[PDB]
Amino acid sequence: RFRGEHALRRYPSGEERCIACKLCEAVCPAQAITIEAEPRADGSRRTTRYDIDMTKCIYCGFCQEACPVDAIVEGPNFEFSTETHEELLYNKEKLLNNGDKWEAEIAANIQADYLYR
Amino acid sequence: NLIEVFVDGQSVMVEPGTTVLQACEKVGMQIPRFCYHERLSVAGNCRMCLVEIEKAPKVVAACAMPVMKGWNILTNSEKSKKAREGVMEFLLANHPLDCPICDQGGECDLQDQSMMFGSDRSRFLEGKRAVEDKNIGPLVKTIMTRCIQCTRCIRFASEIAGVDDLGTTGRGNDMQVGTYIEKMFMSELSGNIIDICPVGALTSKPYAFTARPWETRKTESIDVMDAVGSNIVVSTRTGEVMRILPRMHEDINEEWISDKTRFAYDGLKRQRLTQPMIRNEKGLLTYTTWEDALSRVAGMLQSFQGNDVAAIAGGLVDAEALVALKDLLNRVDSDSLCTEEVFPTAGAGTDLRSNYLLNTTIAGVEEADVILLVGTNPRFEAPLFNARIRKSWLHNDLKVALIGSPVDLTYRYDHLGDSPKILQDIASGNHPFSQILKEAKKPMVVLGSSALQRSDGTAILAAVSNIAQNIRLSSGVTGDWKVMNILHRIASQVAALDLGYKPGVEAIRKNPPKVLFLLGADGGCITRQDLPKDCFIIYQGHHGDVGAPMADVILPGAAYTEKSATYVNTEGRAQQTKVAVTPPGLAREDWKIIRALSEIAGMTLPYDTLDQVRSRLEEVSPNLVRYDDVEGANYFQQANELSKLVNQQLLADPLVPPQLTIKDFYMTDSISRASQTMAKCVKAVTEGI
Amino acid sequence: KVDDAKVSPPKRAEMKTSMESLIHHFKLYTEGYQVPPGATYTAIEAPKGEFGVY
Amino acid sequence: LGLREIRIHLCQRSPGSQGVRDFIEKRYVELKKANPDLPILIRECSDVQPKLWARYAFGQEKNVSLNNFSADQVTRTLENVLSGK
Amino acid sequence: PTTKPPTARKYIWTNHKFNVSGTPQQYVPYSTTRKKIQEWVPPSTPYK
Amino acid sequence: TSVKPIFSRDMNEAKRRVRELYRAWYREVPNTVHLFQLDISVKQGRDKVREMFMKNAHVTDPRVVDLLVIKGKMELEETINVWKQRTHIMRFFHETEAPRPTDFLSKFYVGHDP
Amino acid sequence: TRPTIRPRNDVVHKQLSAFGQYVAEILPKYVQQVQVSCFNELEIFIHPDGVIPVLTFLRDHTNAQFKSLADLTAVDVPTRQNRFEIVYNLLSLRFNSRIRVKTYTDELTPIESSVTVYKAANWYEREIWDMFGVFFANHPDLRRILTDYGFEGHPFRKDFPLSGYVELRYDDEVKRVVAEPVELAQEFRKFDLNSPWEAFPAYRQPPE
Amino acid sequence: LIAVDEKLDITTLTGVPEEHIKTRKVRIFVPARNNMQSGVNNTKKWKMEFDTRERWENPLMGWSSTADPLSNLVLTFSTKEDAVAFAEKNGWSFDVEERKVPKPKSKSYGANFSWNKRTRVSTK
Amino acid sequence: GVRTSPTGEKVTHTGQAYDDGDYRRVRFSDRQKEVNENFAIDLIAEQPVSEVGSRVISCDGGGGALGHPRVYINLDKETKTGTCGYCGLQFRQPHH
Ligand code: SF4
Ligand code: SF4
Ligand code: SF4
Ligand code: SF4
Ligand code: FES
Ligand SMILES: [Mg+2]
Ligand SMILES: [Zn+2]
Repeated sequence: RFRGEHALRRYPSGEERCIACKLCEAVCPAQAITIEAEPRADGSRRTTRYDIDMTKCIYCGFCQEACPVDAIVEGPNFEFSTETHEELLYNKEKLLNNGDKWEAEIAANIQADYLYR
Repeated sequence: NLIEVFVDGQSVMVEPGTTVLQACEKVGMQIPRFCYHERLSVAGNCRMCLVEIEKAPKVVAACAMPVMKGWNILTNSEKSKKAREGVMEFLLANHPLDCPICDQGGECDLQDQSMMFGSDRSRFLEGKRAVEDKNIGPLVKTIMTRCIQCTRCIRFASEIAGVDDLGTTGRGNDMQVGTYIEKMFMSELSGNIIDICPVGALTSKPYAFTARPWETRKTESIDVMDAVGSNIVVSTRTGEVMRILPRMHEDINEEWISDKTRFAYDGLKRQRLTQPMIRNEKGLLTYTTWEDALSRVAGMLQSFQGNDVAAIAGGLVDAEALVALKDLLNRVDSDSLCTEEVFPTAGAGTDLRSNYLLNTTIAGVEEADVILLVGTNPRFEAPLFNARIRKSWLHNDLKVALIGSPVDLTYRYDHLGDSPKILQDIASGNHPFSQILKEAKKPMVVLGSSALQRSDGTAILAAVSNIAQNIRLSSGVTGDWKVMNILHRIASQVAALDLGYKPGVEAIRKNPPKVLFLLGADGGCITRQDLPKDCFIIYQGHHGDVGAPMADVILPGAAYTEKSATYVNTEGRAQQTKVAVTPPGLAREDWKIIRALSEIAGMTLPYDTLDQVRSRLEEVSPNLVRYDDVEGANYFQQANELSKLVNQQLLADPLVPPQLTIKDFYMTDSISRASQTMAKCVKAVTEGI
Repeated sequence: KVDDAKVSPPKRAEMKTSMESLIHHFKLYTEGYQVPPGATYTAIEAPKGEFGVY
Repeated sequence: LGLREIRIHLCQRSPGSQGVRDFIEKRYVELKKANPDLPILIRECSDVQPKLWARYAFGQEKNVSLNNFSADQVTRTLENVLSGK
Repeated sequence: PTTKPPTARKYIWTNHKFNVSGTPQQYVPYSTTRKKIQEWVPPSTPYK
Repeated sequence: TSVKPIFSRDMNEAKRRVRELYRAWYREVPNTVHLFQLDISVKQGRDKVREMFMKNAHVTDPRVVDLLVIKGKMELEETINVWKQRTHIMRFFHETEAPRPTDFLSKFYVGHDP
Repeated sequence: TRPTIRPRNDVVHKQLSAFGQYVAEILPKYVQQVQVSCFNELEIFIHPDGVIPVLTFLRDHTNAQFKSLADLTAVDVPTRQNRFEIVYNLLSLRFNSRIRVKTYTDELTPIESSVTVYKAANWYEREIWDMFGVFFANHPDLRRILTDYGFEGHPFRKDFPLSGYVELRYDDEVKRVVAEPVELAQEFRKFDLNSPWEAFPAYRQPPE
Repeated sequence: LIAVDEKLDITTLTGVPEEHIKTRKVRIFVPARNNMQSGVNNTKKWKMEFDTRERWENPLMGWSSTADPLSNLVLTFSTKEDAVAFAEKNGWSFDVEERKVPKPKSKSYGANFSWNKRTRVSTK
Repeated sequence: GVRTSPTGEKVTHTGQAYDDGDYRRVRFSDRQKEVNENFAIDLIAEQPVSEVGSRVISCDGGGGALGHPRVYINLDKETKTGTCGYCGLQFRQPHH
């Protein structure tokens, strides 16, 4: 159940889970999520901008409660301190990289804890 | 007389024929509903408005049940609550789990009324129904698995838009809404099915997936694509225009807007003028500074004077900019102030407003008995005016007759010829329609402003004034009913004519100017072949279409979504658009640009703020600062007496409107031409499919 | 949690299966629940003394 | 010296504009017939006194209050402007 | 992980990375959205 | 109508309280410049005191004047007790804000502000 | 049973109603209204100048020993002529009860300080003054308690912006923290959440 | 009690900056019904809001910036008179919009089946 | 499927790439641009099309409660595949 660094997940096919529904942006207490979306070249409802200000985030885990597709998660990583402030303003590429790096552990934790949810 | 009914024991005095839903509305209770719209007919098929009467063992449909004397309506009773819960259970039983991927999102009536009047749990343990998605054009996106079969789109299409291309095919649970064939539902009032559809079955295709309702900020402005002046709400998000929605005004707009109004906001993001531009030694337009551009313009303005200075106003200009430019040109004794839209100056001219206004207001069509349209296609010139005419036609058996080209209006009309010779005949009394007008209790004559663009606009105006005079003499002299009307198609026309601009560009043609201020003038009426050699041209505007390519100096301005501005619609009502976003780049407000130019040139204008500019507008014409007022004086007698003096011969040409088809509707002004959605609409209506 | 999906969210499985549950999840996490008008002062015995909310 | 336009602001209901209304009703057409090229714009006020604006060359404007005037007095004030005296 | 290996996906990183802050591999933010408003390109052919 | 007087029943008593507060603020500027080690002159401090007193010169309500002198007394006692720092005393002077243009042409060049 | 519905206590409702009538009879000069909310909370609305008499009565009377002041706060309602609403929450240890007393005032009208009745009123009224602008007449030491020194305006008023008007940073030229007009890198995104459908009919207001 | 006859003015006490007192025009209005829904519960109270000011794009992250303190400030009033009094005592300029209410309409189900009138519907 | 702009800068899956004359490219000097190499559009196009012999199918994304909300797709139009719009998965009926 630990809430550490955030990540954006994918389906086993590699497709992004996020459908740009902005429920996480709505529920975020700290207004730390910024989302902008448009139809993709194949007509999918997908995000073009997904930002999380990790200096504004209060690590409350409401975004992964409010996500209907398990896209945004708060992963197990907690050792991600940086040397400049700007490095803590994640964007979609950074969050997808986090998801790709931590997917195994994220999947294992969600499998372990999804029956309590 | 009024009868007495009771809502939850509280007495209400209601006219006979009032329904249970309307009585509850009168005491302030809004009964839940899906299929009921107050602008459409009564269907009574969703069964969501069922309420209990005090002694009735059976629930009644509140939307279709007239109240009887001494009825007690139990709006919060156990029977009503259980009825609502059951109906909502059926609806959500077959609905799909598409809320996160649904544009209806936080503005869905199924969601809100499920949270308010439904159960919080589901008993449906079966499979759901999946419905094939139809295709009805590039504007409306159909995801018909979310349809709740309320038949609002069918009723709206038929009754309001006069298009019977929507219906229900099949029966039972497998009943579907659509066309049954691959036909596009293209009409000037097509987005209103997006508005009235309670669910996400019909959604805007340009707006698809871009935003959510809670994010958007709402700015209440007015529409500038035509001269109806429809009230709209601009939905913005982080300083960006996201959507245009209708705003209710039962005397103008009446909850609907046209497709050009709704879907041409995409043109505000393309071909935009963002920085001042001058011409280098090679003659190519290059970016510069405000100070540099204004210094060049002021140098020329100080160099010349007299009728060597002209200004041409376009169709999207506001009263503040118009009066600022008028003052600036009057400071140099110049007067070649004109609009790119012709009105007959022979006779009364623009001296009396009840000579170019729509004297019988938009809401006044609902009282007329006979209406005669002259040389116009109101379906494309003013879609809400034509919607009002169709509504009056349907609900009052109004007789509509059209002189001229047989366009396809959404209602049956009596066609009269194609030539102004019929107009001559009716005034004489030979035509049978003369007898019809004479015996009509409330006649109306509407002359389209496009017909005045002909070489014989004065003759047509004199003929229709003669017809109105004949109506007035034979019928009742007394009364506040007004017969003579003129329907405009340009947003800035009435404001310019009030301020004192000379209609048409005949003055510029007669005396070619050394300096020409094109204020939003993208109509191409005057070009450099008309102008003298080495003429200096200043184009002030927000889109680069025509004047910007031909200009020597380019000054970026603001759009109606970006400035707080005053526009006068075709019936003489004044309205103000509020600021939604700010002008892009270095673009400024138009009156501020003119004021800065005057200050640089040394003839500083006596206003520095918007309130002071509005005060100057009040000095020139107070009706421009009286906003919601539409009441004005009638000077038809003087106008007719002055028109009788000078008469010319009507041209022997048929009265053909500029717009005969919906593509001609789609491509009208600078913003519409810059829009890509309007290009898609033109492609769809031209090449089909 | 209270078995009232108009106040407390449904389970993830119910949200991904039921239409009412998906609607209520959406509405609770975007708008929230409306509380009937009124003012209350409730206090508890927090470890530092009486902790109250008005 | 060189007049460029005339504007008459008369309220539609107020008793103070009664004389100006009579001038427009019966004497305007002759005035417009003698001065075909002169812009004589008649507009409407709300609750202020009636006024007559005369715009000369180079944007010089003079306002004359017409409040509680008679129809002939409005004619005389208007003929003073056109004449120059 | 030797006893219970994790589920393998084609998109999961093959090589792990430590914290790259203070190095030329550090994360630099940017806007991932395109330009909202297009300005007007004047003609390249001279007039008059 | 018959409103409750906070401290003063008439504008003359309010003017008296304003004069007393002005004397108090005037006599404290040397001590403030000395204690806070400000780099301004005593004349500059007194000019700032006069300017701050003078931007409320349009007030004609004895209750608003009473509230203004109450707040002035509170912020005088914050200065005397050295509760404020040099930061706040110098915040009275806006030494870091750029000169905002005040003419129409300069505002037009700078941006969209009225 | 009804597992998800909060049970009610009619005995406590009756006791609170009886005591409200008792107080309203004893103090006719100031008590304007008495209410008992359905979760058993007694509320007494008084004229603003009966603060000291009513509070002293509720503290010293034998049948109302409200010796403890749980809280003291204000509510800002701009639509009212007297926008500010002073709220006193009292606790009776002898009778194991709690009461609420409500008063109204505006910007320019003082409220008598109750530090002579309760000593907690000192800091409570300092906070009310600091955050709302309400002046308390005979207060031993009335000054700001929570805001920064020299802070202008009262932040808890409804018409005060959420982020205020000024913000602080360190300026190297002057070697001190400076106050400059507020300017946000990302502006607070305001959400419109209210549903257009009525939730609670029991609170429906007359159409008027 | 003292008697003073003045218009209430609390600008000197509110602590607002002079530019945000003098250059601001608020809009007193009743919100228009959201055309996407049929509910009318958000059209009950009057709103007071300020004029829109400039928003630009942040060079880093491209977020939306602002320098206007009163951008998100919206006040709710029960009456036009209350809203106007509040604006007057706080010294802002104001523009008032009269409330628009839907006019009563004559609805008849039996009109769908008229013998000789055009109200007869071609489909249900 | 990453792509390189004419200025040498990688193009993200949203098409973002700074212009040649844009000053904001200075932030990447002596540093790098964070771009994710895997493109979801390419991967989901690489996914094959499932064929089922029923007019209506249901997709929950795989995993049950660990997928997306279950939706039903109508496979009646023979000129196109039915796409689950949560996960972008294509389904079809056996033709011929
Ligand atoms: S953990 Fe909480 S504060 Fe952080 S992004 Fe998620 S919802 Fe926002
Ligand atoms: S809640 Fe989940 S699916 Fe919705 S926008 Fe946020 S991350 Fe994307
Ligand atoms: S129409 Fe409404 S209830 Fe149905 S999926 Fe869309 S938002 Fe949800
Ligand atoms: S498409 Fe929409 S408006 Fe038409 S019947 Fe279905 S739910 Fe009603
Ligand atoms: S609203 Fe009455 S049955 Fe549909
Ligand atoms: Mg819809
Ligand atoms: Zn799927």
